[PDB]
Amino acid sequence: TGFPLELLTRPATERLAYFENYTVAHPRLKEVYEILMRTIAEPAGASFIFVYGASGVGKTTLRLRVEQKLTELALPKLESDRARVPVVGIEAIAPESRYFNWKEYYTRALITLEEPLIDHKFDYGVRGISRDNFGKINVESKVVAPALRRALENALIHRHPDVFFVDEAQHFGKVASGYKLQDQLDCLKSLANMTGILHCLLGTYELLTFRNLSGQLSRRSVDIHFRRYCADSPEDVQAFKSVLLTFQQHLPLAETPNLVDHWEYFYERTLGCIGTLKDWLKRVLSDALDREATTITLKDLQKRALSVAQCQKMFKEIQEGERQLSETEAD
Amino acid sequence: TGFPLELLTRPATERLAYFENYTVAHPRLKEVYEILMRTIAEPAGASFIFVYGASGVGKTTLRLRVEQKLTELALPKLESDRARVPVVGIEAIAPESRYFNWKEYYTRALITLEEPLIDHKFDYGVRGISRDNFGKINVESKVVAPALRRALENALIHRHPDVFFVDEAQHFGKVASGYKLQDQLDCLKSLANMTGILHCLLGTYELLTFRNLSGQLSRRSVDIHFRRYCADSPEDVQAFKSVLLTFQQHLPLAETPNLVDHWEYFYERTLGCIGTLKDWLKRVLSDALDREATTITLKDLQKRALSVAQCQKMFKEIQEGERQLSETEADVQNLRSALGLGA
DNA sequence: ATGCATGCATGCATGC
DNA sequence: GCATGCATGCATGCAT
Ligand SMILES: Nc1ncnc2c1ncn2[C@@H]1O[C@H](COP(=O)(O)OP(=O)(O)NP(=O)(O)O)[C@@H](O)[C@H]1O
Ligand SMILES: Nc1ncnc2c1ncn2[C@@H]1O[C@H](COP(=O)(O)OP(=O)(O)NP(=O)(O)O)[C@@H](O)[C@H]1O
Ligand SMILES: [Mg+2]
Ligand SMILES: [Mg+2]
Repeated sequence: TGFPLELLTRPATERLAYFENYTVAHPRLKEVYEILMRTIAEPAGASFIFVYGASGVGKTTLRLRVEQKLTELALPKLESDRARVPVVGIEAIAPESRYFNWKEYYTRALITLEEPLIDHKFDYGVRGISRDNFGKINVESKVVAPALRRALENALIHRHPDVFFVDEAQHFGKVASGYKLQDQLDCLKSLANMTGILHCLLGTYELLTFRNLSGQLSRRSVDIHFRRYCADSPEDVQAFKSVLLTFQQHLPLAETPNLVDHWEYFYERTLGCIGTLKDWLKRVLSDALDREATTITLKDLQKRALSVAQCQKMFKEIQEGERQLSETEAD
Repeated sequence: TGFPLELLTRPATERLAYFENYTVAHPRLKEVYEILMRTIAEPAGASFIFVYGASGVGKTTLRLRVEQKLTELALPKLESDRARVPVVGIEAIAPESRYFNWKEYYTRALITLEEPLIDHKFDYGVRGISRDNFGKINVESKVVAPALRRALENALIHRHPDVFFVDEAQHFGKVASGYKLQDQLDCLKSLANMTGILHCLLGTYELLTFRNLSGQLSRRSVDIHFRRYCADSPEDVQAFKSVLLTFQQHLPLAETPNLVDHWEYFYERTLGCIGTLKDWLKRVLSDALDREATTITLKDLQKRALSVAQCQKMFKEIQEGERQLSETEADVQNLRSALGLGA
């Protein structure tokens, strides 16, 4: 059906905002979203759900779509119990020091599950941790790590989120030493087990080595490979062409540019990633709107495209990750 | 058009000040400035803008120009959006320790986001961060780094600056171990992604070690090469001739000396970085004004030029930078062939 | 006036 | 041995 035609009478800002809000439900995304939703609907005794994808494949967008859907689902049940929390999600902070700071992570976890109805669980065993003089929670600096962890466990078991999201969980990987890496993921696992809360990890292929330090991790968790569209298969090429056609039909410009015929050039840079493709089209459309142009030329794509040096490194990284996603059976 | 002739009646300080304030809009600076402007106007999820080039090329001047232009643009809307700070800029501190110190960086970042009017941002952090009844937002020493970072992010998301400027970005390369370099920029990437604030990083080619730290970071970054003029192409030589003619016209003196004739020497001891040429000309003009001479001689230019060893070292660094920064259609075809059929 | 909350002063393990 | 950060120790202030 394309974009609404009346947007052409609107200023450039409105049209640009429209494009950003508009979403493409591509089939790989639908598959991954459905799988993740179904796995959320039934833990099956697995403490972790790992969603690893090539950068730009839609990971964070997927995570967001999941929170919206679960909030829509949980609002009717939230009617009854105000205290219960639907979903908690936060990005893992990359540490500036040698290793991951779990203390700051616990503080930000407590901040994330902050509830306006604080009167339900105003005391987690706190040394002045609860909010005061401001809406935001004021965690006491001198509180030791185990006490903060206990308070976080109490808050989790009180609110009981359906699933706990860690955005860009590749950061957990940073650690001071090769042998000390074994402890982080297992500590997170212990926290998940005691709380009983389903934890989900989203990140790049960097966590793949962090993923399978032993077979126990594979046994106790579920893998969701957010695969990109691969030019090797004509199926993925056709899907990519369909996505390009949808973007051509939905970008707010007077004349729809023929993006489809330049699919090879788009793949060259995007590498089958829809998010990178969407970002590139947003760049080009913003350029055109600021020029008040009428159509998109290949020069427009070239001007805001990623440098071929960037694409080379990106392709090497994703190809290495995909090859790593080939562990064989012990049979 | 030349300098205002009335300046000749003014003292030497005014004559020098006019030339110091004088600016040249040479084409490559305009191209880079336009690209940076357009990228800032649309972050498009990109987390980093890497602007790098040789020493003396115009990068800091660009940082000041974009700051002023964005402030001017946002002022009419700043008349309604009081809490906003359009552009904030800070210079990375070269650390005395073997590794960069993030604590001082965060403290100076908060200091950079300062408004004598406390009303716009009444609360900045947990404790030990509020101002001491003065405009300066002094930070208590015992405040640990993670809480400091949290306060910085809470201040940033409230002020919501369009772009965060980190000048002289090469100091981020100071680290104790090799692959810890990934983690050094990963921290800033996490800050940018959490705060939703686009970071522009400016520095020399020493920062090229950051260029492909990771595929994620490669996607998140945009490269803007501040090209210095290369004598191998007659186009750059023509542009350099135009710049030299403009400087010859605009320097205040009794007569305009023929700087154009000595373009070979100027390129020899400037490597085509117009900032160094401007600075050298300012030095020579200052010498002339101190002598109150009517004209610039080649001897004056020689008296305060750069040493041949310095020029050789600069060229040796620039050659490595450009070699790292080169791309050919053969590389594109090689990439395409790996992907599938290549055209 | 007596226990408790907090802020500053040692202190130590780390880090080198 | 200096430099660094967290932790606690001591001490004072508070307030009921
Ligand atoms: N299928 C999609 N439909 C609509 N918007 C999308 C889609 N995929 C990506 N986007 C847009 O792209 C951005 C999020 O892309 P995202 O999935 O986070 O890429 P990403 O690689 O996961 N981010 P990161 O991994 O940290 O570099 C948002 O602006 C989304 O609107
Ligand atoms: N385009 C320009 N127009 C006018 N003056 C310029 C220009 N570029 C540089 N300059 C002059 O060069 C000096 C600043 O150059 P600058 O951009 O700071 O070089 P720089 O390499 O960034 N300094 P640094 O990086 O610390 O070595 C000032 O004296 C400016 O007047
Ligand atoms: Mg993402
Ligand atoms: Mg400079």
